[PDB]
Amino acid sequence: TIKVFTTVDNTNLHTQLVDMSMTYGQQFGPTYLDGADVTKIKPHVNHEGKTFFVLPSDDTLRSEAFEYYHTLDESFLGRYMSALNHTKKWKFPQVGGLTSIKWADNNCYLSSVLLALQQLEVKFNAPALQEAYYRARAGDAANFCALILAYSNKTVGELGDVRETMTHLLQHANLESAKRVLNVVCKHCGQKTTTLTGVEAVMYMGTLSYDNLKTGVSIPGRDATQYLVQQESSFVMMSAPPAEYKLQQGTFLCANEYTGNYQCGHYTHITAKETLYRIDGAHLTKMSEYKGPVTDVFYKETSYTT
Repeated sequence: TIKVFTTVDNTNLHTQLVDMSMTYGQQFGPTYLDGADVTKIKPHVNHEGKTFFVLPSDDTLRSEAFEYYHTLDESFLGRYMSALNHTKKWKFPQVGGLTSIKWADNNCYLSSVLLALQQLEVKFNAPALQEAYYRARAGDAANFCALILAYSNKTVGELGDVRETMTHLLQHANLESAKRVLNVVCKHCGQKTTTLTGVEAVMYMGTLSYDNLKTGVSIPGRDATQYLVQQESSFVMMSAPPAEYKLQQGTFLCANEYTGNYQCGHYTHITAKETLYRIDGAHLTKMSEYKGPVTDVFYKETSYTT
């Protein structure tokens, strides 16, 4: 018999003295060693002292997994481990001063997600994401990418949408202080006011222009427009179907270009430092001008009132 450690939250290590006659599955249920499914393998002698990931089998483990991941999906833990076995073989090079992801398994949309996050003043509620994000910013992003796939209920190799991915992640970001309030104008609504809090206070679908939200957008049974009267957030994400759109330095924080069609496309990240950057995985292109099909644009924000 050997002494190992089981854990669900990478934080609390539960000492376990394991019988060498039963498999790991017999003793804790499905078990993992650095991503490897060790459920149906007898414990080797050199496995002593190592730590293994297990699913919550009791209520203390269920408490630790909930406080660490802020989820109750038990398939979450399973899917997280399954994704990790792939993402720890991805490459995370520094591109444009930021951590990118080398092309693999249709990861382009995930790369655009990771690049924009590194430039937004945002931090997560769930300790799992916040701790994995701190390592992602340092180039060790395998755990963070696997968590994103797990939180989004996506698998390695699946084509993705950047906006949908951000909406799932920002559910665990501290947007408690984010508030957006709009004045809707119809000819018989009086002065009607719409207030958004949370993920919907910093996200919008319809146009890539933050100025158009301040200028006035239309809303879908009769004619009605809507303009922003107050914004309180560290950033705003403007989204729209892929439209040809020019990006000017100093007028935006970052953006995603989407080439291709509705069925199959290619995401590409765009930023600006001394000049405009085009970050496509491990690839980088510098440019004085950009004009192309953009789906999401990020803007720096602090306080805005009309």
